[PDB]
Amino acid sequence: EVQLVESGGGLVQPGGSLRLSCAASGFNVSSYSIHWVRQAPGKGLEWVASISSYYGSTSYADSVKGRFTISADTNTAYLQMNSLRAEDTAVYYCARDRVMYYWSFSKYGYPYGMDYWGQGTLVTVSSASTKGPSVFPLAPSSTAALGCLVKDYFPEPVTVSWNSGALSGVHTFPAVLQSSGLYSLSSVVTVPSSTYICNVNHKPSNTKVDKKVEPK
Amino acid sequence: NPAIKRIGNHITKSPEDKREYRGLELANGIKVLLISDPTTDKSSAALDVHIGSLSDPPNIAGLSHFLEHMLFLGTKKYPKENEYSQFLSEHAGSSNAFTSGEHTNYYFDVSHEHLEGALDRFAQFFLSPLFDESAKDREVNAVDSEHEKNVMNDAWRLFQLEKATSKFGTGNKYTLETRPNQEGIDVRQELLKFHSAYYSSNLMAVVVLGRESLDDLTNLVVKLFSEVENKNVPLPLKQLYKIVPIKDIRNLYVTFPIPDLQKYYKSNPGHYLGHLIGHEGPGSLLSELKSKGWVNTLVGGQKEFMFFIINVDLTEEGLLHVEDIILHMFQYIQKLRAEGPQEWVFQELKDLNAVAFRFKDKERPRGYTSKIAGILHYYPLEEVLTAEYLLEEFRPDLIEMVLDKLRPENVRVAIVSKSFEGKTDRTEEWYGTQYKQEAIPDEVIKKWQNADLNGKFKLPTKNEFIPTNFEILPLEKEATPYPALIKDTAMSKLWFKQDDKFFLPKANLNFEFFSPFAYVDPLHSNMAYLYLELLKDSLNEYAYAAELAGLSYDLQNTIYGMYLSVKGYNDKQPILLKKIIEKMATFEIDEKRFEIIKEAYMRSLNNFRAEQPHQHAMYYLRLLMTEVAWTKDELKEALDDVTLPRLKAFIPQLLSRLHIEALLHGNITKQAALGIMQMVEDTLIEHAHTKPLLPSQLVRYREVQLPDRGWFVYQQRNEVHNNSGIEIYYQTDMQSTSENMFLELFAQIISEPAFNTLRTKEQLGYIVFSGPRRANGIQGLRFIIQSEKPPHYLESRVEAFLITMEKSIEDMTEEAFQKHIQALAIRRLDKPKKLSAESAKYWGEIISQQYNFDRDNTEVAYLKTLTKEDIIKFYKEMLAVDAPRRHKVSVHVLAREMDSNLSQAPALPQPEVIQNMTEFKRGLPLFPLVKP
Amino acid sequence: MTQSPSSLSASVGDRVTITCRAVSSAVAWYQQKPGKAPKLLIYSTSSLYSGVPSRFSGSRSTDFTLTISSLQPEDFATYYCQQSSPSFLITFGQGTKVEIKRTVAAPSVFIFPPSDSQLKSASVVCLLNNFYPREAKVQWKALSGNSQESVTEQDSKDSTYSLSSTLTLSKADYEKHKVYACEVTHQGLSSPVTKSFNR
Ligand SMILES: [Zn+2]
Repeated sequence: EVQLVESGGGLVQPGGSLRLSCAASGFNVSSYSIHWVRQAPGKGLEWVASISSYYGSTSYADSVKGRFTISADTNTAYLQMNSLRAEDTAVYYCARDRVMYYWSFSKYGYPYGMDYWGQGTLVTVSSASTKGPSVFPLAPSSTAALGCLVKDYFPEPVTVSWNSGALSGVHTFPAVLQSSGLYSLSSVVTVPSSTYICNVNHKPSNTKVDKKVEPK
Repeated sequence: NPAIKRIGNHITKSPEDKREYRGLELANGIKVLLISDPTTDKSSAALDVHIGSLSDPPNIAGLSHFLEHMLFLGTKKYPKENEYSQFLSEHAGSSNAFTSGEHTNYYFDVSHEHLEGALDRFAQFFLSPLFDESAKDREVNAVDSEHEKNVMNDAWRLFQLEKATSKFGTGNKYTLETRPNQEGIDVRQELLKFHSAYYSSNLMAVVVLGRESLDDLTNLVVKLFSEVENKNVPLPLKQLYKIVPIKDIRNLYVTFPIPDLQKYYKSNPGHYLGHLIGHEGPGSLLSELKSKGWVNTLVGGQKEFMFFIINVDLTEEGLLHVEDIILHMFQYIQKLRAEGPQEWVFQELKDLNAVAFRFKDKERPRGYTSKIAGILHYYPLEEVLTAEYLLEEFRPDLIEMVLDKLRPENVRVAIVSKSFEGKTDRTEEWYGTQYKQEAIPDEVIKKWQNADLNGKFKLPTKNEFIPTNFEILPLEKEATPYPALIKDTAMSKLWFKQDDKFFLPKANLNFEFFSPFAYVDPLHSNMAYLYLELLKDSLNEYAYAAELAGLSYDLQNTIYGMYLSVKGYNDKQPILLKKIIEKMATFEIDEKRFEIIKEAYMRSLNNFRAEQPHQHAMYYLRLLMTEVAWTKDELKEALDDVTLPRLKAFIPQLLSRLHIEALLHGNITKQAALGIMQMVEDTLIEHAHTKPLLPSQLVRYREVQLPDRGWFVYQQRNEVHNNSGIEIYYQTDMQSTSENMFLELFAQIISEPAFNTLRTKEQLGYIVFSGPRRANGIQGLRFIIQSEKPPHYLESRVEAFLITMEKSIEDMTEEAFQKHIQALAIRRLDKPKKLSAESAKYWGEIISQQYNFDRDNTEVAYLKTLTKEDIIKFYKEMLAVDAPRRHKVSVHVLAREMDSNLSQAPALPQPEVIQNMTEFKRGLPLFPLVKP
Repeated sequence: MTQSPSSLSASVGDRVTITCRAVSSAVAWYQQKPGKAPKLLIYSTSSLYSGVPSRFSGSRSTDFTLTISSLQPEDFATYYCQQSSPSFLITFGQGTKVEIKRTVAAPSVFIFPPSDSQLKSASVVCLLNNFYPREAKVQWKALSGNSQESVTEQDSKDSTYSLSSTLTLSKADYEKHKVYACEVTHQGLSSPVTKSFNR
């Protein structure tokens, strides 16, 4: 049963270093080609680098030339990241070529598929201190809408539920990167006009808040 | 079951193939294919070890070849030196082996009832060999003689020259005995070490074909091969060469190193590129080089790390234009790069292979098992049948990848021509080949790397000849078991048989065109030949598509006129035929082509001097025994009076009067046969004004009748080879049931004792042959030998053998005698296994005009009636040294250098020496022709 | 090089067609579900990968086109058209987001003023309850480069979207004004609703 495994991802202070490993199983990395494709957060699929270990060939994206290295040991491939910018923060996936012995050097490229992907590892690149989060509550307009706000917290992720998870109408939005380097997200819940307590839970840091919200 | 790693029962096969197949892998790692064929007359097995000569010890070149010889010479369980080969011989079998660079392959066949016995004996080779001490000192001589015969062959010298510039795989006396002795090396120990190290079960593949069920075969192979040991043995430029040949030949070899493509079997990029570069249709490389008057032939494709080659012969003009020839090759390749890989082409190739596989001819068992045994190391069990035919993935990247290696920068060029004689300064060590090596000037390279588009080069176009109607016409109500004469007129005799066996949608159409003017004198024979060569050269472009499409043809001059055979799928066969005959009858000769082909023919006439001694002996015996025969020398001399006018005048005259005898056989109806015949007749009438020949003008030649008690010798020297050859012919009498079975029984009985005594024991030479000779309705017993020993000695040894044989026939038991009878019977009753073999049989019955189609049954029935007494007195009458009717002729071909206990050789009389063949013939009677 | 369109919406059982325009005269297709790794759909621009639903066809008209005829309820994902070019290079498109189509809804707007303790260390925040499609436009009052905005995934039941807008500004600049308005444009809003708030 063929399959891939990524490993090495973590949190690295920018301009740092990391070495990912696409542990292969079910086939030999020698006669297949291993690709490295990273998706950004909420953006499209982006290709980084690839390697044909039979023709010993390699290929990098114009986004990263002298800051990445792809190599492989014959049964794993390794993507090596050097001096990683704050924007290299994303999820990296690694796949193999469906067809064996793809000829790297070419004049007309032939889009073969990639049948087996890894389920990626997420490398987070940001230089700030881990944080407990901060809760702020929002009042209503005097058919009602109320909620919380987690503005300064690092790193992902946080869970936020209404009265010890006792409450439909609960809309927790996706975190967005503060221009600072920290995450923010607001959770809202619509309720009838006839008290609410919400709890913010952050486990990278051991921290749990519980704050109520009240009209006016 | 512990013994089997896995069984893959389904094995993809052609739906025409009724044989059954079971693949398995044994515990010790051996891949096995089993083949059940309840129709088969012979069973067969083969074993291929994925080791060969590339793994020889650096201090003993040729070791693995030697080992291959040594495995056959005795085991613990069967210590008689030739128990194996005598068993095979006594049971209608035979066996051989070869050693290539990465493979060693051993195979045999045998009468279908003794598979298990053969196989048991065969199995012992891989369990315990004796490597007998006495066997070794002789067999190094066997190997030495093998190399000796090849020494003056041009191909072997080119082969080894390319490799040396690197081990010498064959070995000889030097490398296998002399040098190892000088250097303190024990060869037997080395053999033992090599056997123990590389002959590991994991590197083996076995295939077995037999009448037995798949279960029985399974048990045979499990039983005999499970016990082999498995010891995990890991699997192991810009130069120009100017070479002096032995024959007068002119060739250019261009080769490029490539990677091993074996693993790309699902695409076969090398075959795609071979197909394209090797094409002979309009627009092609060959077509341009030939138009330019530089080349007559071209081959391209992959050769066994690997190589891609393109080889051509050279006209006089071409030899001075090698560089430009190569420029054109690079232009054509550049054309292929520019257009990129072509899916449509791949689809055609895939379709043609698919069709070729569906209707593939049934193979001879020995070849099938040997071949599959070889390729099992490379393919999954389930795909071994189809892997070489069936393309599945289109892979333009691999095709392009290989195209990237065909670049002027890793090219090797070798030119072979007599013009370099004396102009050389190097000598290849092992064969003595004289050559010069030179760097190609970077400027020539540069020019080639810039090979431009010409436009004279186009990809081929759709092959319009691809058959698409495969219906098998139903068997006629009135069908007959032998061919019937269904039309008998002054102009033509048409024999026809609708296929009632093979059931492939194919046919064979054979025609002899008779005309006395084809062979009246040497000049006319030369002209007939040049005529047909010109015609084929001119048809070639059109005929090549047809040939790819499983439609081929053969056109050549014979002593009676001309011969045409068209074979293949019958969907399009009348179209090809009509083009051939129409062009035959309206041919217009291009002068340049005439000069070129004439020159080629001149050289081929000369090249006879470099044939083998035994080929010479057969040739001269042929000259001696036939009423009329022109020598190659006479033809050469007569060749100079052949001008364009004379040929142009000859052609209409040759066609002016003819008789046609035809055999049409395969998937065609009577109406369609009459149709084809009548098409030929009408086309010939229309375009060449042919009229019928007179019954009285149908001369057949007779054979010289040798006088009672005489012995004549004819002697000649071979100027090229340093071996001798002899042929001895004991002419008996005209063919008839009893004389034929006497001679045949005798040949059958003496057949294996002769090999084992004259070669294996006495080592008279590598080539030792015996058997019936049949010509011109007459027959007799012949011996052919090629040797280091002088002819008179060969004579005495053959005669002593003949006496040993008489004594042995007297002394043998009733049952052994019946075994020889039963064995001859099986050999004679063997059914042809594919269309063209049956066609060949019928054609043989037809050209001799004996028309004895049921001869095999009559003669076998009669055969079973014969006793020891009969054969003893036959022998005493016709063969013994003091026989009242001995008729002995001998041909002695002396080695270049040669001058002009053992059982007891009888005293022989003084032979009469033939000084001049014509006098000899004039002075003897002639036999009748055989009655129809 | 490019794909079309940004996204597509439709019912279950509908017919969806994605066009990816592109040397290399071929193209391959992958289906990515939000979160997980990509899945291979079609490799030769014509033929599909093994064990893939027969409802995925690759066509070409020039431009290349992936087609979903019998779109199921579990074929709602993002679609990528990839290329493989000389020089060993790989390249994908911006992604085609196939969304499930229910009728128009209306954004239940609400605004929220900055917490008291958040100006003791300010972030105003507008909210669009539920609406359909994902196309809306919220500008803040004079406008605007300091706005952040997160949207949701479609709801599991109504298939409606909830937008969120965050206007951040230093306390100083929060008191420097008095009228803060939220203006949302959308499909089922006759007049573009402007939810102002005061101090
Ligand atoms: Zn040999």
